[PDB]
Amino acid sequence: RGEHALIGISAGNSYFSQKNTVMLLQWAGQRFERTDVVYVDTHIDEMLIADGRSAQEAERSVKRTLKDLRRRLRRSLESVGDHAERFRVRSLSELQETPEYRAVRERTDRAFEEDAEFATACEDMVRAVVMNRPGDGVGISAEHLRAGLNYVLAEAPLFADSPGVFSVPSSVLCYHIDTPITAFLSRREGFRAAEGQAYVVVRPQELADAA
Repeated sequence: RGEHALIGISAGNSYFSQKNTVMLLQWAGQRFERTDVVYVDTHIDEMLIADGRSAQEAERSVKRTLKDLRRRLRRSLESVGDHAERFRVRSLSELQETPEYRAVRERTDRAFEEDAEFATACEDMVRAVVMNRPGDGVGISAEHLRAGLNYVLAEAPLFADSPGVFSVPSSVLCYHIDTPITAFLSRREGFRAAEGQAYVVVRPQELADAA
């Protein structure tokens, strides 16, 4: 009955096992006319470099991480299967090529420079991304924050304006608790995401509860 859902899958987010992916896909497949699945493949290497890996190590790591993500996502779509084409699944890097994304990104970039609330909110999200990053790093530096900012600004068109990114009248961003987007969503209040933009918390036991 709903118009559009977005399921964003970060290489970090350990919620996205095959089991959890399948249930979420099924849940969305039942509730939404269209669903985009976007896996975030961009800017990860910069964070590994912040942590102190060489460029070559970081590109090797990212490649591997993304291979694992894609294989698992392919397995998840198989497990739903006989209408997997019901989902449009793209990398963020592919999405970034589209005019739809670019037009929105113009707007979010500008908002970040020009709107104090939005910038603080993004920055809070940056800290959540950093503080929750893969691997054995503990300390933050200016380089982590820069990496995180690049990462978060790339995502921002999707969390600010999915209607415009995906060309739909309304879009529900599905998120899990304790993820970096929840740091953006909690930041102090009169700013508004695009009309039609919504954010729906998905709790695995409520999924299983409904299915």
